[PDB]
Amino acid sequence: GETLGEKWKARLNQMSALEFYSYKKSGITEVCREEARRALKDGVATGGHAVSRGSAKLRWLVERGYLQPYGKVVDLGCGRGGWSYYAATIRKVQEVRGYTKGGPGHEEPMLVQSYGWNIVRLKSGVDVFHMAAEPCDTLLCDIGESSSSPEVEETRTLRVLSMVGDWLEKRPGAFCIKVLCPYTSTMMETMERLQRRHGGGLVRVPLSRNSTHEMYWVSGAKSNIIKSVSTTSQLLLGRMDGPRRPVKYEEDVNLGSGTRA
Ligand SMILES: C[S@@+](CC[C@H](N)C(=O)[O-])C[C@H]1O[C@@H](n2cnc3c(N)ncnc32)[C@H](O)[C@@H]1O
Repeated sequence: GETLGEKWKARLNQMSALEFYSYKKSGITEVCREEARRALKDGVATGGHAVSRGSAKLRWLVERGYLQPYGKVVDLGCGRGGWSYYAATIRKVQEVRGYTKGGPGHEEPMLVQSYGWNIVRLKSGVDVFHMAAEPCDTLLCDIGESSSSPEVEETRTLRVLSMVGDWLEKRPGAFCIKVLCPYTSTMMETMERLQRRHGGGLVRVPLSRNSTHEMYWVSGAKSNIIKSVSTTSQLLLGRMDGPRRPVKYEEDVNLGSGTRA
């Protein structure tokens, strides 16, 4: 039958514009980047500003031990490079290689001089679905385009997991993989089978908007799949019910500046 997340998705799609706008950010955490945007647009590269919202996302996981990056970091779907630049500041990290689609209507890699920028190399014009897996120590992937269709979201997620599968054959010790749609029955079953092989678990990052059920498959988690997904689904459902809570604003990550080693 219908899962809680599938219930959540249907209710989400049935919302008026007003109810949706009121819900999307109710009680969530958010980093304010109006300062970062301005400096970056002005061409400031040494201010320690993150290139995107994603640095704070990855930081939330790493700070809590859900992820311990090290060695060669591969960042699939790196966009502007928020995850790559953050990882560059982590001690045991020696190399960062990001790959992203780029092109019209898609984020291009950004060049800044935040701490450890010298071990970072970002590559645009790359379809990771066409890229052969390589050796890596830490595997990051943040691919998963949202959609109103639960069918599309499900299919898109399982295609990413199929693609990530080949990279996981190389046994990275650490990983962080975005799972756009983890709430269907098939998806929970799939993740369980992936867990008993590769380990890790699903984690909800509070910086995510309420309008998405995205969770992150991280090597440092050890929780039950169904229980973790169900808990998140209930939270998102609960927030649809009143009251509208304000956004918990935090200050964005600062990544310092200068070269490493
Ligand atoms: C949600 S963004 C995450 C960016 C990054 N995590 C950050 O902190 O800035 C995902 C990125 O993956 C890229 N992407 C989506 N599909 C891709 C594909 N098939 N191959 C390469 N990149 C892809 C998109 O262009 C998008 O910029």
